[PDB]
Amino acid sequence: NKNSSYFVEWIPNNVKTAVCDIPPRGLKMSATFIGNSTAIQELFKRISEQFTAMFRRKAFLHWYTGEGMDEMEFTEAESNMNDLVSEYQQYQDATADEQGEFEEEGEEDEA
Amino acid sequence: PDLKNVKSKIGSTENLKHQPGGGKVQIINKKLDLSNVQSKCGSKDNIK
Repeated sequence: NKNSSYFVEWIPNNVKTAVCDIPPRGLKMSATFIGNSTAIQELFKRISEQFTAMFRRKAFLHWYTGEGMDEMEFTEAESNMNDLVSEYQQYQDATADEQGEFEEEGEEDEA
Repeated sequence: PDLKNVKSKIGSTENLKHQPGGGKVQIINKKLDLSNVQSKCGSKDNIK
C-alpha cells in the first residue's frame, strides 16, 4: 500500500507468506526473503555485453577449444542470455491496462 | 791504372719496380627478407 511502483501490478499480490514455529538456534524470531525485481536485467545485461566484447576479438578462446569446445556455442549462450535480458525489459513496465477479444468490422460509413 | 769505372755487385735490382700496392675490401652485406608477416591476436571475420 506504501508502494505499488516497485511491484508487478498485473500479478494482483506478488507475495508468498509462511510462519514456522521454530527460530534458528540462539535467536528469538527471523524471516527469509526470496524476491524477483525486474531490475535484475542489469546483471545478465552486464554479463552478455562483457562476453560479447571479449568474444568480438576471440580473446581467451584457445583454452576453451583445447578441451574440444565448439566455437558456435559461445554465439548460442550469449544469444540465449540476450533473449533472457529482453524478457525482463519487456515484462518491466508491462500493462495492467485491459484489451478485449474484439476485431475490426466494416459496419459504418464515414462521419 | 784506369780501372774502367767498375760496377757494383750485387744489389736490390729485383726491387726497382716495387712499391708494393694494396688490395681492396668492401663489406657491406645483404638485407634479410621479413615480408612473411601477419598478426593472429585479433579478429578478421567475427568482427562482422
